[PDB]
Amino acid sequence: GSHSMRYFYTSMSRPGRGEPRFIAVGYVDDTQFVRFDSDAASQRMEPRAPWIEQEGPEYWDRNTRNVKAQSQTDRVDLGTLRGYYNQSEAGSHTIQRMYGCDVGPDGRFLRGYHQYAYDGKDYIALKEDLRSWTAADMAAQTTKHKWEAAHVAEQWRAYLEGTCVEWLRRYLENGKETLQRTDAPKTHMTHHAVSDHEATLRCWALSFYPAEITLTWQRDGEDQTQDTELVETRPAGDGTFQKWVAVVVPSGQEQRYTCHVQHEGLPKPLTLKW
Amino acid sequence: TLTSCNTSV
Amino acid sequence: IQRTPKIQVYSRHPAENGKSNFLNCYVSGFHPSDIEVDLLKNGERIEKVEHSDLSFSKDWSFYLLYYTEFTPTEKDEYACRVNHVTLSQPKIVKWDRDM
Repeated sequence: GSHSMRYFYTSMSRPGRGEPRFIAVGYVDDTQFVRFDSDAASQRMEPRAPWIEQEGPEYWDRNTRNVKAQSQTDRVDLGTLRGYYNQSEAGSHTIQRMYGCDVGPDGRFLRGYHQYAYDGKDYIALKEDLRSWTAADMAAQTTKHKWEAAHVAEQWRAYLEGTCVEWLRRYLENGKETLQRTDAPKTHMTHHAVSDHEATLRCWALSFYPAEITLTWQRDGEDQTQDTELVETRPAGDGTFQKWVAVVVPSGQEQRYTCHVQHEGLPKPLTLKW
Repeated sequence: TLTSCNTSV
Repeated sequence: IQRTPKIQVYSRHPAENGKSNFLNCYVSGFHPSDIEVDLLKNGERIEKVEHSDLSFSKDWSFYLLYYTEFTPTEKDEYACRVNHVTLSQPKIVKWDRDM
């Protein structure tokens, strides 16, 4: 019922391989709509979903300006943080930056997000209130000082609780016939002998959306994790998602096991048995 | 859209 | 930090021999972002191979989907080869249509 908009930035230094690469993606929920790459030919903020193409060239200008600028400042933060932790000119390092907002079915603002990582670790982040910065390490407090007195958190709260939610609602209302759809998972089972006395019962949930889903095995009515394998949710490459869960069971006892599927696009949770 | 916030660390 | 990629080779739809389909290699949970992903048909690299745009989950680890349109057959063996700094030797995962 709820919805979310999230932007992800990544910048990687490649000393000797060239000048730092910058990649930026924007998702509404589990649906990407925009992308940008520094190694890209067009070097333009491109569309990735049909329902966002309906924006005047000023959109595609403003966003492009912003992403280019952010790429440059990221280029700065690279050498900056390379100075902080005293890192060689040689080493390759990564800056990741995630931010965005959440809304209910009501469209009401629910929560804001801004986190910043260096080399894959939390470097700094913004709390719920969108007022106070939290720094993970020593050198991060320096940055926090630079942003505490620059009223940066104010700019962030002004953007997130305002413009972000606005454009989120707009995107939702626009793409409604794709963004507010709920593809129910087509489910089925497979069954393969493993030993002379055992078999695998694999429970399949395909072609669903959104990715959020729950698959569980039950022995005679009580859950099992013993002898079970659960794979991470994966994209089909069409906008839908796939997932499965398998359990190794004794031969002839497949009737005792029950697979359970839960997903928003389902009125009532399914129960599959072999 | 995106943000205009640009500030070094 | 360095997390190794998790790899999944699968098809967009259950494997029906002689029908148009998509072969997918999904790599995720890795860091850093310098990764190479190739698709092999009976051992040989596949040319026209596209990938999704780079992105990362809440735990900061990256994920990517490399895909190519193909038509499965009885004899044709497909695989995904992953080249990442966490791997001394590039990891080669055969496609298993049952999974």
